[PDB]
Amino acid sequence: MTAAEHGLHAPAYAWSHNGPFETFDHASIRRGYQVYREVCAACHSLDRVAWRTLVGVSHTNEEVRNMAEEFEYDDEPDEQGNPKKRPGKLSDYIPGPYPNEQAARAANQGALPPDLSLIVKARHGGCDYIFSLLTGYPDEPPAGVALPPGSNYNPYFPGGSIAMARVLFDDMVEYEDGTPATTSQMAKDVTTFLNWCAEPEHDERKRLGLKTVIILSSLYLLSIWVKKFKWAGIKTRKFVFNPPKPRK
Amino acid sequence: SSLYKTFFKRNAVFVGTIFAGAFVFQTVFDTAITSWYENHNKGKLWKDVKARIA
Amino acid sequence: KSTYRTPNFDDVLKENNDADKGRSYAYFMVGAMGLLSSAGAKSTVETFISSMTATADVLAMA
Amino acid sequence: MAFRKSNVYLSLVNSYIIDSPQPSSINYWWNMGSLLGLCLVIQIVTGIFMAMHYSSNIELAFSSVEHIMRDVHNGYILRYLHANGASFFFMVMFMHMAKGLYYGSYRSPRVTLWNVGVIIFILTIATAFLGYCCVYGQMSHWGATVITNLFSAIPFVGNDIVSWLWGGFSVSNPTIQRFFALHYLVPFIIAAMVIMHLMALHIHGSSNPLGITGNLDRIPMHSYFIFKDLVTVFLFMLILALFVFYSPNTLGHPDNYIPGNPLVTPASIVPEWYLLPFYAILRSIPDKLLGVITMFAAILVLLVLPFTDRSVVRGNTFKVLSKFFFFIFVFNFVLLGQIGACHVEVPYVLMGQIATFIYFAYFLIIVPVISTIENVLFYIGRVNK
Amino acid sequence: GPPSGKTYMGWWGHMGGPKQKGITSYAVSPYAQKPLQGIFHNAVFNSFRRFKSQFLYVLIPAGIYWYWWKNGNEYNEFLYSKAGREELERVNV
Amino acid sequence: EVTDQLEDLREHFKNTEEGKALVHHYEECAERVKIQQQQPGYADLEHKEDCVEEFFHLQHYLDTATAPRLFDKLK
Ligand SMILES: CCCCCCCCCCC(=O)OC[C@H](COP(=O)(O)OC[C@H](O)COP(=O)(O)OC[C@@H](COC(=O)CC)OC(=O)CCC)OC(=O)CCCCCCCC
Ligand SMILES: CCCCCCCCCCCCCCCCCC(=O)OC[C@H](COP(=O)(O)OCCN)OC(=O)CCCCCCCCCCCCC
Ligand code: HEM
Ligand code: HEM
Ligand code: HEM
Ligand SMILES: COc1c(O)c(C)c(C/C=C(\C)CC/C=C(\C)CC/C=C(\C)CC/C=C(\C)CC/C=C(/C)CCC=C(C)C)c(O)c1OC
Ligand SMILES: CCCCCCCCCCCCCCC(=O)OCCCOP(=O)(O)OC[C@@H](O)COP(=O)(O)OCCCOC(C)=O
Ligand SMILES: CCCCCCCCCCCCCCC(=O)O[C@H](COC(=O)CCCCCCCCCCCC)COP(=O)(O)O
Ligand SMILES: CCCCCCCCCCCCCCCCCC(=O)O[C@H](COC(=O)CCCCCC)COP(=O)(O)OCCN
Ligand SMILES: CCCCCCCCCCCCCCCCCC(=O)O[C@H](COC(=O)CCCCCC)COP(=O)(O)OCCN
Ligand SMILES: CCCCCCCCCCCCCC(=O)O[C@H](COC(=O)CCCCCCCCCCC)COP(=O)(O)O
Repeated sequence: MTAAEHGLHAPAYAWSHNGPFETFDHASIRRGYQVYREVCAACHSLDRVAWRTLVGVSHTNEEVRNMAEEFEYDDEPDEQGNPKKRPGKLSDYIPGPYPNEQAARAANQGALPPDLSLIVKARHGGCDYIFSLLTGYPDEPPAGVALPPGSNYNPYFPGGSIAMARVLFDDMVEYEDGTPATTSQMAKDVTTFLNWCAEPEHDERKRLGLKTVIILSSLYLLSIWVKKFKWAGIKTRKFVFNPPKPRK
Repeated sequence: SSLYKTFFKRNAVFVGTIFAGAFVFQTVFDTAITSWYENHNKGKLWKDVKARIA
Repeated sequence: KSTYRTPNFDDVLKENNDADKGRSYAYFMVGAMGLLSSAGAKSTVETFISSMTATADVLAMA
Repeated sequence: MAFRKSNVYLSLVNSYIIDSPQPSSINYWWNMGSLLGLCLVIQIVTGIFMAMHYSSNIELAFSSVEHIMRDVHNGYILRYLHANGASFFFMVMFMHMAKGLYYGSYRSPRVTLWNVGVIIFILTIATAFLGYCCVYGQMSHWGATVITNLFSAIPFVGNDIVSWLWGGFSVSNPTIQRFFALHYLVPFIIAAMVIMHLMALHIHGSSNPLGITGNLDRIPMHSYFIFKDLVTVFLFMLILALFVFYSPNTLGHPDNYIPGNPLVTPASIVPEWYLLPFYAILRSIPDKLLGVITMFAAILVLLVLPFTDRSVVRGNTFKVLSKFFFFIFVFNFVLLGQIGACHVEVPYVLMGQIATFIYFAYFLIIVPVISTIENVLFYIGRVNK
Repeated sequence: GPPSGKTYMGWWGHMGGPKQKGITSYAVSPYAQKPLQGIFHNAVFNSFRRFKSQFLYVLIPAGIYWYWWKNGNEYNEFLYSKAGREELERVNV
Repeated sequence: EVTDQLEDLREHFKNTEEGKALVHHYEECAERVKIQQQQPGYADLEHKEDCVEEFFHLQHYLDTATAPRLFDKLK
């Protein structure tokens, strides 16, 4: 394939959760849900993330019981069988912005926007690509490239032509803790947040690994010793041969 | 020394020291590896982010 | 050479046998491998046994 | 006599894992047999505990795998032990059939051991393909399409086996539901073919890396090779515990987290790594009928190896020329894995045809000619006349 | 029980090797010798001796195949460039 | 007051000795392409030269110098 039809290689950024002993930045997920809600909750579902997983990770218990009571879900019907709605609770999933697939295609010129639950594990590059996609839009595409009407250019998408327009502009959100909301500051924060949504165990998967590599490599140096202990009678055996009397 | 007679002689008290030595190794090594893992990541955990919300 | 003259084992023999010590520098390192394999086979059982317990979304509906 | 020899059940434990006379000079490559026995139990114990949460319908296949990894307690441990402990099945098994090729363990009297080897190797390629198809990702749906469309090239019985496998007209809810109940089964055929694999071994014993008889200096299994097999158990559980906890999605494909959608083809449609060198063989024949046969004869050419090895000494240990050409083959099986993961472009369409010829001229040309030149050079090097 | 065929391995006592005679074997108890007495001078000096013999069979079969792979993976990226499209339109055609 | 952190570095690295030597290649393509795509009979051509290769060279030099230099500036 040509390099254009392959996408540009997303580079190696210095994420705060790379390395084997590091965890997520839980002040960059709380600032990364706010950029999800105020920017890409318009056209991206998050249909695998329950509301209860945000409790204790980046929001308190009352901040999620006042974020799920903004939306409305289908209650069980009443005593006459009419359908009815209820405000949400902690056991429900984050509701997508479109009711079905055809409503999603109709609003974005045919292109179905993918659900962002596992979008960092399902792309070649991980969060180094999801970050560099959002900041990779040139002001004008290179010469000779004929874009179809209604497709934006950025090189990091495989093919060159993407359907999402350039969406992150400077100071479009106002963070709670007083952080300078630039384009790179916002694109780092969702890309940490979408990394959390696809890997909610990443804090505890890396500290169960610290228990296991410490035990199962001090169980391997010990088992080298007990092998060398029990085989010391065989590795230092001595054979002498004096040939017998040939008269027999 | 006389360490052999009390501990390693009877196998009923040798393996009773393995299990009583693994009951202390569970509680201590887990707390020692949790209190290092959060101290290496001081400032990123939710227990610290909840303190910035003043 | 006769069969009553044992060959040179001197490069591997200890300088002092003391069978209360040699059976204690070797039952330590067997007992230490048994200790981590009892703290390591608790976690292997407790991983699979606690997998069958009440899952996360069942506990949310309690 | 002792109770370990007098009981009806313990006499099978005694004669196999306790008093089995192993040759004293076997090196660490003989530990791959005990690793595969451990790595089979991990694919079964973490299969039952993962099939208590798996719904097999096509609408709830991929959504229940995410139910395992997010909702079940230690579900991330159970799945990543199963997806990476299956890549480690095919890496110990590839170093177990390469010990067999190298040390001459296919020759007589152990031909009935090699043949049950190739049967277990077939039922594990089959199991790792059915289980990959139970996750119903975009590489798992579209992998089941390209593999099971190959059976529509069998002459005059083509379309009626494919439409019998699918249970319909394409890969659908009748297919994933039967690819789970079949995939649950076959590891209880492998676990009863391994018992048919230790029986063919126990009548003649293990070989040893010199290729001479081991009946002179035998040592028992217990307290000598129990604790030698315990060195590589704790090493296998250490390189697994880096690929489960610290880098779990390195061996897998990223497209498998896209849900299975039958209306969009992915960019590069490629099965998981270990089935890659059997995919650059299939894809190198520019025909559909011969491509199925050449892929199926890439496993059944392992049976002509006892009858094409013309060397009169057993194993490659004391041979120069047939030790070089072994590693020419081993670093040809690796290249053939890389051509299977590249696109069908020039010059990979020619590399995959030369490196398929070298896979099929090792067993049929290079071995029965080099192991004849070596039999003459051993003779005329000593016999002066 | 029923009999079985001839094998090439028996059991303890009738293993079926040749009759040996005049070969005597001494061994010392492993509680009386130091295990791992020679981890050094074997990890350094003996492990080089094993590597000196069996490396020229694992370098030339990996030097032939890796030079072959790198000379095609570099050739693939030539004809899929702007410079080698005129060579591409005659190879696929 | 504060602008974007990433475009502070790309304009910093498009003025070095290598960044200026690569935007001169992109300006040697995108000037050649423009005087080519104003020629009569341009739309009915078998292939049109684009500057995706020169742009991919420039965009690879920039993002390999701002890959480890960026994330300290982002709070
Ligand atoms: C990726 C998925 C892998 C999953 C499987 C995990 C297990 C992989 C095992 C691979 C293997 O079995 O190779 C064995 C290889 C040949 O063994 P040999 O009998 O010819 O050497 C006698 C040794 O001195 C015994 O020495 P000894 O037994 O006295 O000491 C124990 C030794 C154990 O080492 C190992 O098990 C292999 C790492 O302790 C150490 O020296 C380790 C010190 C850190 O051991 C060697 O010594 C290396 C020689 C070159 C082979 C290169 C292997 C590359 C594949
Ligand atoms: C369907 C058919 C399946 C076929 C399987 C295809 C190959 C799968 C790859 C498995 C790799 C296994 C390598 C071979 C292992 C068995 C051979 C062996 O044991 O090596 C021993 C060899 C010399 O040892 P000796 O026995 O001769 O010592 C006596 C000295 N008097 O020692 C040596 O010479 C060095 C051994 C170095 C091993 C190198 C392994 C390379 C692994 C591939 C790397 C891929 C990434 C580059
Ligand atoms: C912080 C903001 C956003 C993020 C992180 C985000 C994330 C993503 C990601 C990861 C992709 C996948 C690209 C790929 O498949 O390679 C994508 C595609 C898409 N996004 Fe965005 N998005 C955001 C904002 C928006 C908004 C506001 C819209 C509104 C219309 C939108 C519409 C789309 C569409 C239509 C696609 C599909 C494009 C295609 O398939 O070609 N996105 N988005
Ligand atoms: C030799 C034995 C086995 C091998 C090599 C094997 C291999 C695999 C592989 C490669 C996958 C795909 C994982 C992924 O890519 O996500 C898989 C999935 C699966 N396997 Fe196995 N498997 C074996 C035995 C079993 C057994 C005995 C069960 C028993 C129920 C089982 C249950 C499952 C299930 C439920 C899945 C789908 C869920 C998942 O993918 O994690 N497997 N298997
Ligand atoms: C589930 C898979 C397998 C299991 C559990 C298994 C088990 C074993 C065990 C325990 C041994 C004795 C240890 C040793 O000699 O290394 C052995 C030996 C052997 N296996 Fe496997 N095996 C498996 C797959 C295979 C395959 C796929 C092949 C060949 C295609 C094979 C061929 C052999 C041979 C030739 C030997 C004898 C080697 C010798 O004694 O010199 N096995 N097997
Ligand atoms: C030649 O000398 C030998 C040798 O004789 C042997 C045996 C081995 C070892 C090889 C093996 C052991 C391979 C054989 C493998 C099997 C027989 C597989 C057996 C595994 C199973 C049948 C599956 C295990 C299933 C269970 C334990 C059932 C219980 C499981 C569950 C999940 C029940 C859960 C339910 C509740 C209520 C908790 C060697 O390695 C070896 O060389 C040294
Ligand atoms: C180092 C790893 C440690 C891990 C430990 C876990 C594994 C423990 C080992 C368990 C035993 C494994 C081997 C089991 C096996 O192969 O035996 C099956 C019967 C084979 O019998 P035989 O000894 O070949 O015949 C020898 C005979 O004397 C005994 O034959 P008979 O008993 O009659 O056969 C029964 C077969 C029944 O089949 C049918 C058709 O009914
Ligand atoms: C079916 C699964 C097949 C997997 C293959 C496993 C091969 C290795 C098994 C080793 C068993 C060890 C028993 C040794 C023994 O009984 O000797 C006993 C005592 O040995 C010991 O106490 C060793 C300390 C305990 C080690 C515990 C290891 C547990 C890790 C198991 C990991 C694999 C499941 C007799 O030893 P002796 O004859 O020298 O006196
Ligand atoms: C995967 C299996 C495939 C076939 C392979 C068979 C290998 C089986 C290995 C099993 C090892 C563990 C068996 C230990 C049992 C020894 C006790 C025994 O035999 O004593 C038996 C009694 O056994 C029982 O009561 C229950 C046996 C159930 C075993 C269920 C696992 C009595 O022994 P005895 O021979 O002295 O009989 C005297 C008669 N009055
Ligand atoms: C838990 C145990 C489960 C039960 C296992 C034991 C009971 C199994 C019964 C199996 C009966 C059917 C087997 C018949 C095959 C006999 C042919 C044979 O042994 O020839 C073998 C070769 O076998 C093979 O190549 C593949 C056998 C795989 C079997 C797969 C089912 C050659 O036999 P042999 O070495 O005696 O040759 C003498 C030379 N004239
Ligand atoms: C029964 C098949 C299981 C084989 C597991 C081999 C794979 C190695 C990775 C295991 C990780 C899962 C355990 C874990 O997460 O624990 C982690 C700790 O790591 C360990 O202890 C690993 C020690 C493994 C010892 C192996 C002995 C096996 C005996 C089996 C007897 C039934 C987490 O423990 P925790 O939940 O914090 O108590």
